[PDB]
Amino acid sequence: RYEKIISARWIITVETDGEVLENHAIAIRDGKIAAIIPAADAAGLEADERLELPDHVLMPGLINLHGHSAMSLLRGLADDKALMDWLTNYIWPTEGKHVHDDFVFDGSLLAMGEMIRGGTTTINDMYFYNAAVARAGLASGMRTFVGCSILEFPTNYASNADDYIAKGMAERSQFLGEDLLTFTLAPHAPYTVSDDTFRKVVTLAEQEDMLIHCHIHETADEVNNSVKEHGQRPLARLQRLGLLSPRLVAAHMVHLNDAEVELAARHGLSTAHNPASNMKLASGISPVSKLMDAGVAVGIGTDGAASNNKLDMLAETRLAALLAKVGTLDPTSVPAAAAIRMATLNGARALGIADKVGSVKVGKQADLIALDLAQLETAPAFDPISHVVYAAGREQVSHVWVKGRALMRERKLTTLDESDLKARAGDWRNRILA
Amino acid sequence: RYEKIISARWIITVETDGEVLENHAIAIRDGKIAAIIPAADAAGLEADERLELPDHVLMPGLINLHGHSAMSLLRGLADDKALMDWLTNYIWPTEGKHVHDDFVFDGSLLAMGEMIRGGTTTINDMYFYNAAVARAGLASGMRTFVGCSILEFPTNYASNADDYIAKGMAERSQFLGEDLLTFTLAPHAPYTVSDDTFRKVVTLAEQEDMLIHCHIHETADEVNNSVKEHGQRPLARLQRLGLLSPRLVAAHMVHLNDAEVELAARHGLSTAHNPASNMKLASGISPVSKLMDAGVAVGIGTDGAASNNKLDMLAETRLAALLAKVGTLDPTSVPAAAAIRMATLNGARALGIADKVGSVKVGKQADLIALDLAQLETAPAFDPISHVVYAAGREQVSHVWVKGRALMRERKLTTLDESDLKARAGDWRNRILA
Ligand SMILES: O=c1[nH]cnc2c1ncn2[C@@H]1O[C@H](CO)[C@@H](O)[C@H]1O
Ligand SMILES: O=c1[nH]cnc2c1ncn2[C@@H]1O[C@H](CO)[C@@H](O)[C@H]1O
Ligand SMILES: O=c1[nH]cnc2c1ncn2[C@@H]1O[C@H](CO)[C@@H](O)[C@H]1O
Ligand SMILES: O=c1[nH]cnc2c1ncn2[C@@H]1O[C@H](CO)[C@@H](O)[C@H]1O
Ligand SMILES: [Cl-]
Ligand SMILES: [Cl-]
Repeated sequence: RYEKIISARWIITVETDGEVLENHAIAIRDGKIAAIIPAADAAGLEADERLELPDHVLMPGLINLHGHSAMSLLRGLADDKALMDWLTNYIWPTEGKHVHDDFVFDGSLLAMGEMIRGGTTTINDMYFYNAAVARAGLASGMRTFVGCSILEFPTNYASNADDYIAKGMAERSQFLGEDLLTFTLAPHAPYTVSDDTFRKVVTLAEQEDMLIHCHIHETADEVNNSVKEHGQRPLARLQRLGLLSPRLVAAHMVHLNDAEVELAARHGLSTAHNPASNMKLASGISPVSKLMDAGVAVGIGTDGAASNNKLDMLAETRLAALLAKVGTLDPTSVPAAAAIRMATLNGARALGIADKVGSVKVGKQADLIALDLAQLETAPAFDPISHVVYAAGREQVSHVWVKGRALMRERKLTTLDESDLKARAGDWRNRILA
Repeated sequence: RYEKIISARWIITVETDGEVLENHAIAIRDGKIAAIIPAADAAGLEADERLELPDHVLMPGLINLHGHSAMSLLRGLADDKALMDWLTNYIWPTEGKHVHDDFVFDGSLLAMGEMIRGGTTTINDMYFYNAAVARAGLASGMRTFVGCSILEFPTNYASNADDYIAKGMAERSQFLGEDLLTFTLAPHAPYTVSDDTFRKVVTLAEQEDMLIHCHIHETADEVNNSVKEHGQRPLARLQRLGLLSPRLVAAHMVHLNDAEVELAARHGLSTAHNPASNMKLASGISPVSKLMDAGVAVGIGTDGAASNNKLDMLAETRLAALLAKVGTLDPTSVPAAAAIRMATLNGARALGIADKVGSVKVGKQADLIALDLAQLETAPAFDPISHVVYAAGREQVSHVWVKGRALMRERKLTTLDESDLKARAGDWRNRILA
């Protein structure tokens, strides 16, 4: 028997741009999409649960390809600074004061509540105290990628690059065989990681078959300083070190010349486009249309809540579409169908799981969300693809499933206690202002 | 006796950047802010109504300085086109088919429901069938500026420029002595209005003491074509015609050289910055920091729902702050306090009513909104100014007052029927797709 049959007014499949099924239903078995049928054929089938969603659009869950989830606890603490000043003089000192297992667990949980509330099903995270992020991920039920940050300087978490690596690998070993939990290696950035450390990461990632998650080409200063310090721009350096390959998720990728776009395409890396953070830190505009035209998977992330300051993937996807048009002065850059692809299927491609999630397709896992379009904000309900990108908001997501399992139903969180999340945030407000 | 005393956790006054009152209350009498006192002193005072808003921020209502409200009915019908193509081949033909009194009334009402829901208290509108916009404005209770559009070409509404003017003035005469309703003259744009029509508008606006509301310098094509057709860029032409003065609200103002920034400052015009529409139509980035540094009142508008596609002033204000930083590559451009000023006090300045609304100040009219910050999206609650701009969403506005009168309470609309609005939208969906 089917576990669930969910019928909706619209289904955006993301299998082909523009494809929207009307009055169809999704049958779910063993956590996967087992059938996609006219809703009329669905009552004749048996199911453990049945759900009718009139005036709702069903679509793949949104994939946040770049977050620092625990930074939810620092929301609004460090505005109006460019990247290096922001890290050096505000973020790193605050992180030195407050970041331990407790912070990371509490902050990750808070972030996950906010993400589920806005229709995010997968988070590609990157932080410290990775066992705490993993624990939070198993608790929330989100599809979770835990990025083990690697730096050269000592922190409360680890004393040197080898220690970040050893601790990440030790923590990874405590969460083996978890279908929805995946550890990655996350060397922080070209300007905080040495050639030797990058080589160790390449070797380890290859041996253990892990993704590499790294902030790359975020600022002009990073790129220009790299030439001075390493003799070439960061991408060329990383190519020399062996880092560019399909396992690499390159966050930001704001400052690129045309040769670097082709380099990315040839090595089959993916990028995470984080428009709010790129604007807020005054980093610049990633040439996402050029990357996508070259065949590169460009997903979308939010970055952390201290440089956004939302974890809202619908808002982030709209912003990607708007910024692409203003940056190219071409109104046909990133149409709504492409933006949805960025927020879903391209994220899955980046994470090496596009055969598993990212579209509404029989055989794929049921990572799905439903948006209630019967609100003034999305009225009249003409084209749901257009509305999802340009009009709908995080507040309209009504239901969230990961592998067929409900994480939210009629905006009630089913795996996390929303009151508990608010209380942890209030605790941290007191502790940080202390 | 006070009509209302509203106590809140935070009050953002907008009287000085950064000023936030904690645990204070606003006493309202005769539609105006009569006192701002510590909340402890408030129970000792008598009031017809008392309201406690723990974890809420109270602030001035948001002022949408540029809308085409009835276009709510066209939401998502015309994406991925640049301005002239969009108007010529999509918008104007659709407007020729569907726009009459009924469309404008229904569409304005729908827009007003969405605007109130997101904390907008004043709308500077610009459309056709102005008596219908006026009627909708009196119904909703919003502070409403009705912009009587003037074009040269015949439409269902009017046959020539003189007819747009005569009809607007006739309709204005039916709504005299309304405190919350103000008619303006709205010549459409430099490229749709002749020198003779502009002169008639200058003369009429002076005689009747009316504001002038006009789309100016929206695109590079407009500015370059003006030189060919009129011998000078549009602002210089309008200066020659007498249009630049404090009564002018110049919408868009995207393509400006430094001489035009100073011209604007010298004539004391204001601009409406409409970032989503400027990005979506691929028009460009208005140099709002330069204008503001020169002393020009720069407010924020949404434009119409077919080029946004939201009427969300919180989202529009965040976008203004983000776009300013990425466009100048200066993270200190448009800090959150300045963005709030743009969305409130600068709108009031533009509309010539900054002595009346736009800040929380004794003697001013009680155009106020309350946002519930006790949500995951704005947790932890550190600085409410930062959160309002970078984290809070339209869904968190709980209460709206215009002149002390509640237009929304705990997200229930008090002057409009939300079900009726949804039904009109559904009616129009059917009629437009027919
Ligand atoms: O946009 C960013 N660029 C570079 N570093 C960042 C950004 N956001 C957060 N972090 C920092 O990266 C570390 C986790 O890998 C943390 O120190 C976090 O504060
Ligand atoms: O555009 C794509 N379509 C399908 N799969 C893709 C695409 N790009 C990368 N992959 C990757 O190919 C493998 C088999 O599906 C998976 O690793 C998937 O992520
Ligand atoms: O961003 C814009 N620029 C120019 N015209 C516009 C824009 N948005 C809507 N209209 C058009 O202006 C008229 C009302 O004055 C309407 O025809 C409307 O469709
Ligand atoms: O920065 C300002 N502060 C106060 N009033 C202003 C400002 N700019 C323009 N006005 C205008 O001056 C008159 C008296 O207050 C009003 O017309 C108001 O809108
Ligand atoms: Cl080195
Ligand atoms: Cl002329």
